Amino acid sequence: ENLWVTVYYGVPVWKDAETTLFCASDAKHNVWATHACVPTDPNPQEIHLENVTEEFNMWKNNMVEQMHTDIISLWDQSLKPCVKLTPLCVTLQCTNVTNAITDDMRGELKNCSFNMTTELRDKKQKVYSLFYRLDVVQINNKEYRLINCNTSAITQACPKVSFEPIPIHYCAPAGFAILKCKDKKFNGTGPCPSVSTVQCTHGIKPVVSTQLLLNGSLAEEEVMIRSENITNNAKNILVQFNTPVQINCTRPNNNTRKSIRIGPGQAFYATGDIIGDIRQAHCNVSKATWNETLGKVVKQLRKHFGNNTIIRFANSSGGDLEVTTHSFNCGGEFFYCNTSGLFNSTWISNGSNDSITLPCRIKQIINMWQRIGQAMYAPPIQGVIRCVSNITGLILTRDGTETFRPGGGDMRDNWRSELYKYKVVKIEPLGVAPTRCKRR
Amino acid sequence: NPQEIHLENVTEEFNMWKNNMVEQMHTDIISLWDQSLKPCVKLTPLCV
Amino acid sequence: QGQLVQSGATTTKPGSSVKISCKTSGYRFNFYHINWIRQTAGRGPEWMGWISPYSGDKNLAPAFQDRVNMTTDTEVPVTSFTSTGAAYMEIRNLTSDDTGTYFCAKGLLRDGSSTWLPYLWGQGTLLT
Amino acid sequence: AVFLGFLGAAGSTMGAASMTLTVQARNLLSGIVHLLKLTVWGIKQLQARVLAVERYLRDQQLLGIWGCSGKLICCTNVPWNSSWSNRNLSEIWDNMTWLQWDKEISNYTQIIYGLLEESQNQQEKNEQDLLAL
Amino acid sequence: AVFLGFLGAAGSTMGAASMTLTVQARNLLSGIVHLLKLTVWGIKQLQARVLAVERYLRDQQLLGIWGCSGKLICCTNVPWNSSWSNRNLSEIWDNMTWLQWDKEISNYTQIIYGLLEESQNQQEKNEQDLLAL
Amino acid sequence: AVFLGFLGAAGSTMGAASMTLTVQARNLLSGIVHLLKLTVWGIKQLQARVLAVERYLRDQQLLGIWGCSGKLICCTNVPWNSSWSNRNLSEIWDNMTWLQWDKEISNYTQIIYGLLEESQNQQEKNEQDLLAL
Ligand SMILES: *[C@@H]1O[C@H](CO)[C@@H](O[C@@H]2O[C@H](CO)[C@@H](O[C@@H]3O[C@H](CO[C@H]4O[C@H](CO)[C@@H](O)[C@H](O[C@H]5O[C@H](CO)[C@@H](O)[C@H](O)[C@@H]5O)[C@@H]4O)[C@@H](O)[C@H](O[C@H]4O[C@H](CO)[C@@H](O)[C@H](O)[C@@H]4O)[C@@H]3O)[C@H](O)[C@H]2NC(C)=O)[C@H](O)[C@H]1NC(C)=O
Ligand SMILES: *[C@@H]1O[C@H](CO)[C@@H](O[C@@H]2O[C@H](CO)[C@@H](O[C@@H]3O[C@H](CO[C@H]4O[C@H](CO)[C@@H](O)[C@H](O[C@H]5O[C@H](CO)[C@@H](O)[C@H](O)[C@@H]5O)[C@@H]4O)[C@@H](O)[C@H](O[C@H]4O[C@H](CO)[C@@H](O)[C@H](O)[C@@H]4O)[C@@H]3O)[C@H](O)[C@H]2NC(C)=O)[C@H](O)[C@H]1NC(C)=O
Ligand SMILES: *[C@@H]1O[C@H](CO)[C@@H](O[C@@H]2O[C@H](CO)[C@@H](O[C@@H]3O[C@H](CO[C@H]4O[C@H](CO)[C@@H](O)[C@H](O[C@H]5O[C@H](CO)[C@@H](O)[C@H](O)[C@@H]5O)[C@@H]4O)[C@@H](O)[C@H](O[C@H]4O[C@H](CO)[C@@H](O)[C@H](O)[C@@H]4O)[C@@H]3O)[C@H](O)[C@H]2NC(C)=O)[C@H](O)[C@H]1NC(C)=O
Ligand SMILES: *[C@@H]1O[C@H](CO)[C@@H](O[C@@H]2O[C@H](CO)[C@@H](O[C@@H]3O[C@H](CO)[C@@H](O)[C@H](O)[C@@H]3O)[C@H](O)[C@H]2NC(C)=O)[C@H](O)[C@H]1NC(C)=O
Ligand SMILES: *[C@@H]1O[C@H](CO)[C@@H](O[C@@H]2O[C@H](CO)[C@@H](O[C@@H]3O[C@H](CO)[C@@H](O)[C@H](O)[C@@H]3O)[C@H](O)[C@H]2NC(C)=O)[C@H](O)[C@H]1NC(C)=O
Ligand SMILES: COc1ccnc2[nH]cc(C(=O)C(=O)N3CCN(C(=O)c4ccccc4)C[C@H]3C)c12
Ligand SMILES: *[C@@H]1O[C@H](CO)[C@@H](O[C@@H]2O[C@H](CO)[C@@H](O)[C@H](O)[C@H]2NC(C)=O)[C@H](O)[C@H]1NC(C)=O
Ligand SMILES: *[C@@H]1O[C@H](CO)[C@@H](O[C@@H]2O[C@H](CO)[C@@H](O)[C@H](O)[C@H]2NC(C)=O)[C@H](O)[C@H]1NC(C)=O
Ligand SMILES: *[C@@H]1O[C@H](CO)[C@@H](O)[C@H](O)[C@H]1NC(C)=O
Ligand SMILES: *[C@@H]1O[C@H](CO)[C@@H](O)[C@H](O)[C@H]1NC(C)=O
Ligand SMILES: *[C@@H]1O[C@H](CO)[C@@H](O)[C@H](O)[C@H]1NC(C)=O
Ligand SMILES: *[C@@H]1O[C@H](CO)[C@@H](O)[C@H](O)[C@H]1NC(C)=O
Ligand SMILES: *[C@@H]1O[C@H](CO)[C@@H](O)[C@H](O)[C@H]1NC(C)=O
Ligand SMILES: *[C@@H]1O[C@H](CO)[C@@H](O)[C@H](O)[C@H]1NC(C)=O
Ligand SMILES: *[C@@H]1O[C@H](CO)[C@@H](O)[C@H](O)[C@H]1NC(C)=O
Ligand SMILES: *[C@@H]1O[C@H](CO)[C@@H](O)[C@H](O)[C@H]1NC(C)=O
Ligand SMILES: *[C@@H]1O[C@H](CO)[C@@H](O)[C@H](O)[C@H]1NC(C)=O
Ligand SMILES: *[C@@H]1O[C@H](CO)[C@@H](O)[C@H](O)[C@H]1NC(C)=O
Ligand SMILES: *[C@@H]1O[C@H](CO)[C@@H](O)[C@H](O)[C@H]1NC(C)=O
Ligand SMILES: *[C@@H]1O[C@H](CO)[C@@H](O)[C@H](O)[C@H]1NC(C)=O
Ligand SMILES: *[C@@H]1O[C@H](CO)[C@@H](O)[C@H](O)[C@H]1NC(C)=O
Ligand SMILES: *[C@@H]1O[C@H](CO)[C@@H](O)[C@H](O)[C@H]1NC(C)=O
Ligand SMILES: *[C@@H]1O[C@H](CO)[C@@H](O)[C@H](O)[C@H]1NC(C)=O
Ligand SMILES: *[C@@H]1O[C@H](CO)[C@@H](O)[C@H](O)[C@H]1NC(C)=O
Repeated sequence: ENLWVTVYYGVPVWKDAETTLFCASDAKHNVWATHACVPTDPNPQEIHLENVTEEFNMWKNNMVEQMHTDIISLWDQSLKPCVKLTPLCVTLQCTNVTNAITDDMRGELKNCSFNMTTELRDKKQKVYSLFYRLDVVQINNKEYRLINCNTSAITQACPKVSFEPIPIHYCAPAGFAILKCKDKKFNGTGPCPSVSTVQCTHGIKPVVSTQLLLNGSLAEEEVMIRSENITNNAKNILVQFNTPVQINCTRPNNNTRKSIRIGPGQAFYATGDIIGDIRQAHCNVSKATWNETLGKVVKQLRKHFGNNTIIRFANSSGGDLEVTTHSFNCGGEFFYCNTSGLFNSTWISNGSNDSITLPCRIKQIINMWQRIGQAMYAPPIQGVIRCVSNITGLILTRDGTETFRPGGGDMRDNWRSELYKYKVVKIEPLGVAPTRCKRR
Repeated sequence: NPQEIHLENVTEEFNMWKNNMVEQMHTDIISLWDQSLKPCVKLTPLCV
Repeated sequence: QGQLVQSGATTTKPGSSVKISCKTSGYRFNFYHINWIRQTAGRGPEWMGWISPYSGDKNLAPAFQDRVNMTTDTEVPVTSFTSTGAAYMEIRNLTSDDTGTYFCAKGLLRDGSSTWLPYLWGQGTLLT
Repeated sequence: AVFLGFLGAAGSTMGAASMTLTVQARNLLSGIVHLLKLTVWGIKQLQARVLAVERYLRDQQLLGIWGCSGKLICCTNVPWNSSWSNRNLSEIWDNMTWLQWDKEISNYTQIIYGLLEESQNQQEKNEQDLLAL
Repeated sequence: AVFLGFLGAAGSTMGAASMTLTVQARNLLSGIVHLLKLTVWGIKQLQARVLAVERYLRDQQLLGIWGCSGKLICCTNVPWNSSWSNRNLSEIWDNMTWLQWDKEISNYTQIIYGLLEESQNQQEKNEQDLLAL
Repeated sequence: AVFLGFLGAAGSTMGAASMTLTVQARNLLSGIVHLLKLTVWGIKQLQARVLAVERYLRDQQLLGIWGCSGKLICCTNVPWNSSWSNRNLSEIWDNMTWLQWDKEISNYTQIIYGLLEESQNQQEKNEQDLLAL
């Protein structure tokens, strides 16, 4: 009856909001600069929000758009103080390098000699370097040039920075909060029944791969399938395994790095030669586990296309080399693995010993993904290379009998695969409500 | 008027070999030289 | 708002056991109890029992202590404050003297001294 | 006892969440948000630091001009115009959560903030006249 | 009624401007002053943001050590030394504007800020002794 | 009189330093800490400016949730658990300095900050119930 306004400070009410997220990390230097992040609390406080049901929309999330610009800016920051390789854009005299091997695999790597500047501006030098075939083009004789010379400048990565992803934790400023959808069968959109709040997200490695998602987070039940319009064939389907299907990759050739003084203070790191055999870089994935895991994807794909329909896996249908292959980084080199042996299967309405092998090629001059004029030279890695990782998801694409083929050269699809359960909200701690209280 | 306040009855511990003021000044002066040489002339043509 | 659509008008004979369905909309199904009330003709209205769609806890009259099975299945989020639930009613040593109209009604408030009080009712179901 | 944690009673009733206000109060200027380097992460953390003190001081300034400095629960002299909400006391504090309450009171929250503002300015004018003797 | 707006009564009499203090109070931390980019405009806006909270907190700190936290009009226990101004009450509040008042009271404004400061510290010392029983 | 200056009584007895609190209070947001240039010195000064307002607002937030806004000396309702310090009043205020006191009370200072926090939240809950009539 007699009711007055009463003010409350610190009431549990929040609103959807965009804000700048800083980085937390655990205790040389990597491109992700995780040494500059605030140390993660060893006790990552998670608070459960009983009786709370929040709306989510992983396809409008700003955390992925913020991480997308962050990682690009981190690479930009890491390549700033390094060496410009514009003197390397010069006429190359190249020959095939040894190993009179299987026909048309000797051109896959080349032995190239060229005239290079020295520490004295007026005195040239004749040096040589081993270059992969994908990093050079012909002139039309045996003359060549670096692949990037007509489109982009090139900057070699400072060889002391590690390309190995370190787990990043994204945090919200004071007065904001991160909400996590703890729904074990969460689509990525809609009212999440189970919700908790966290100061910082879990550890997320900034792994940029294609087709196959590597070293990611696993679902706890079944195997979810996420698109914003699954009935639309132009929206990439993001699948997420619950079991990790392992993959072993290697560059067996024992390379040597040869430093070349191209100027005062500037040194270009060439590929010296190969100690021992010249073999083929490749990846192994157990044929048994990949068939089982490729079947779980089929079961969940059925719920969107019918218990009776037949779905088929085919290989990529063209595009740039990064998107037609399982491209990734391994021990410092950038592999490009043919995946026709992974998506060549037709499944009806209703091995066990060996594994399937994937021939990978290797690039050193890799181009920027959504920009032109900027390109990076990855320095040669010495020794034998071998990395072991799990495939925890895919990036598929429907054509519109159903046929699914991989792809996806958009970095923020990688970040969606980890940030789907997180959402940023701002706290509004002021609340007014009536009660029979009166001042004085 | 550089105000100095005397702390009567106070006895503090010091350790000039763990002082961070020197490590901060060390990076400052190096950064000041770095900042001062940024917009100046590169003499790489002189290496001839 | 709030709706509690009830099942059909079942018709059986003594000895059997029938299930009555109560389907809710327009409110969070977990936040309020679900009450079961009986309006027999040869007696005054009888409160049978209520059950907690959140804690699973149930409480019924001694006249139904070992004769009735009250159950609910988990809700389905529609929006932040709207869900859809369901509540089930069963009788054991059933005769024909239990004939009448059966209602389902949700609780009144989420806290206080009248938490479970049957506030919003269903349209009822005729029986044997 | 209970102690649900930060925002732990966001789904609870307004009367139940209103007893654990200090839980949300202390987390409005801390988090984990020493040299200032302007790296890609360093700029990000600086913005996170300035932003928190900004949004914190806006709320404290409102509490100030309302006469509710340093209070988690202050009572006022603005009567409750039933056109803001014709709900009763019990069906609010023992039924609604602060989130769904804020949803329906959101239109008039600017009207209420003005009445609280001038109620305090007229109140401080009266207290001066009373102490003028 | 009136409502002249922000600084609307800067030319009015001290007694008339003193009734609309909330008008100037709320505009001391808002204005229009989300990523932090360090462009030529971005640095400019960051300085504008830090500066406002700085000058705002200095005034609130003075109100604090005077015992006038959260007050637009607080009364004190510092008597008015007529050597600050020998003007009378009516020829001030019904004659002078705050601008021309601040002009002639400006010399002693530091003296007044010290007496207000120690009046509050001695007052808080007495309140503790009174509650010691 | 005396007036030792900022921290001038850091070696004095707790009872003697407790009379000159305003001396330390006013120097917590001033110092000498107009365009924002991001030179090597300019970044340094910006960090010095943001840091001071940060550490200042943390202490004021604690005084707020304890019910001691704007107070240099506030009394509470948390009784002194003798397991914090079994020293007597005279052998503290007329013997110890705040520095050596802080040294031995440092373990339980977090326990005390929680009891002060919930004492104020329960106190503000009671004041609302008393004004409900
Ligand atoms: C999330 O949302 C849910 C749904 O709203 C909330 O659950 C509801 O909480 C309110 C208040 O917290 C409850 O209201 C109370 O109801 C009890 C009645 O239950 C008592 O009687 C039962 C039957 O006799 C008995 O079995 C219970 O005893 C134990 O057994 C259960 C078994 O699970 C156990 O869970 C219990 O906790 C008991 O340990 C029980 O004693 C009633 O006693 C209460 O009244 C007292 O308290 C109020 C003040 O709250 C006071 O005003 C009264 O005078 C009286 O003193 C009170 O009415 C409601 O029953 C819950 N369930 C619903 C609505 O379905 C939950 O709290 C929310 N949590 C959060 C974190 O937001
Ligand atoms: C800017 O600066 C100017 C100049 O100083 C300010 O103008 C002066 O304002 C003060 C107070 O606001 C005025 O003092 C008041 O004087 C009136 C006398 O006027 C009344 O009598 C007139 C003759 O009989 C009559 O015509 C008036 O009636 C209407 O007609 C005029 C026509 O233009 C209209 O403009 C009026 O507004 C009327 O609508 C008028 O009624 C007197 O009544 C006042 O006394 C009452 O109020 C005081 C409190 O203020 C109270 O103490 C008394 O007991 C009594 O109740 C009051 O003395 C002054 O006349 C104005 N003019 C001058 C000085 O030349 C202007 O306000 C400033 N504005 C701002 C925004 O800063
Ligand atoms: C630094 O640390 C030192 C060491 O602790 C502090 O010095 C001590 O200070 C306390 C309090 O400030 C002193 O206690 C007081 O003791 C006096 C007794 O001295 C009186 O009697 C002397 C002998 O008869 C006499 O000579 C003195 O008269 C003058 O002469 C000396 C000559 O040097 C001069 O220095 C004096 O200042 C006098 O001018 C002196 O009058 C006693 O009178 C006091 O009691 C009164 O006051 C207390 C309140 O403080 C009150 O409770 C009583 O009822 C009574 O009214 C008081 O007990 C102590 O003597 C000092 N010396 C020691 C302990 O060796 C110093 O203060 C610290 N300074 C800082 C800045 O931290
Ligand atoms: C890539 O091509 C370069 C040519 O530009 C090759 O370098 C040349 O390799 C030959 C064969 O090893 C060298 O000749 C050898 O010299 C040693 C030392 O005198 C002698 O003992 C051998 O009998 C032989 O004559 C030659 O010096 C060398 N020239 C230069 C400039 O390096 C290189 O081997 C090729 N690398 C690969 C991996 O194909
Ligand atoms: C997926 O994650 C795993 C582990 O989290 C990555 O394996 C890591 O690979 C790097 C380089 O391949 C290893 O570093 C190497 O260590 C050996 C031995 O110390 C050293 O000889 C090399 O010079 C190099 O430093 C690292 O040890 C290894 N970690 C583990 C636990 O095995 C894998 O690379 C990730 N996959 C992708 C695609 O990023
Ligand atoms: C080549 O990129 C650059 C080159 C020069 N300046 C740059 N400034 C930002 C860059 C981006 O960060 C980027 O475009 N990048 C490409 C994709 N990428 C990979 O790791 C990757 C590459 C090939 C195959 C698989 C993964 C992350 C990053 C290196 C960038
Ligand atoms: C790759 O080649 C390098 C040399 O080009 C090998 O390095 C040698 O390693 C052995 C270890 O048994 C040492 O005794 C030699 O002194 C090393 N030589 C040099 C020049 O470093 C390296 O072992 C090769 N790696 C593999 C896997 O075969
Ligand atoms: C990928 O390589 C890893 C290790 O090189 C293989 O895992 C090993 O499997 C054997 C099975 O006999 C175990 O005894 C080892 O302990 C395992 N090593 C580690 C480090 O776990 C894995 O089998 C390989 N998978 C494929 C598909 O090649
Ligand atoms: C390299 O080998 C391939 C395959 O034998 C051949 O076609 C090509 O002409 C060779 N190139 C050079 C430069 O020898
Ligand atoms: C280097 O320049 C000379 C001309 O002085 C030329 O004959 C030679 O072919 C050049 N070297 C290469 C590898 O093209
Ligand atoms: C650069 O040269 C390559 C040669 O294969 C050509 O395909 C490409 O279109 C050229 N780029 C531009 C921008 O002309
Ligand atoms: C995702 O799942 C939710 C579950 O309620 C459903 O409402 C929504 O339509 C689904 N979206 C797609 C694109 O399948
Ligand atoms: C999804 O795509 C289909 C056609 O591809 C279209 O008809 C439908 O409206 C789309 N759904 C949404 C939600 O836009
Ligand atoms: C498809 O089959 C599954 C059994 O594997 C069943 O649970 C589901 O209801 C079926 N759906 C349709 C539309 O037939
Ligand atoms: C896909 O498989 C066909 C089958 O021969 C092959 O011609 C094509 O090159 C393959 N595409 C890729 C990108 O591997
Ligand atoms: C990928 O491998 C298949 C056979 O495994 C081959 O036919 C195809 O040409 C390869 N793709 C490319 C681009 O070479
Ligand atoms: C109620 O019926 C369900 C049917 O699944 C049964 O499992 C449960 O035991 C019954 N309740 C009691 C108390 O027996
Ligand atoms: C409520 O507010 C309206 C305008 O928002 C006003 O017209 C009405 O008089 C007010 N009622 C009461 C009882 O204050
Ligand atoms: C409790 O709040 C909801 C919120 O919409 C409202 O619909 C319902 O009527 C309220 N309960 C009572 C008993 O008023
Ligand atoms: C608030 O204003 C919107 C304007 O469209 C209106 O739709 C809504 O009903 C209003 N709510 C209340 C509680 O007045
Ligand atoms: C006024 O102040 C002066 C010094 O500014 C002082 O000497 C004088 O005693 C004071 N007068 C009164 C009445 O306080
Ligand atoms: C303030 O001080 C200045 C110093 O030159 C003097 O000229 C002026 O008259 C003084 N004003 C007052 C009101 O004391
Ligand atoms: C003092 O604190 C301890 C725990 O720190 C507690 O067990 C004890 O009961 C307290 N004593 C008093 C008198 O409050
Ligand atoms: C505080 O804790 C430390 C922990 O090692 C202990 O050594 C010390 O005695 C404790 N001091 C007090 C006053 O409890």
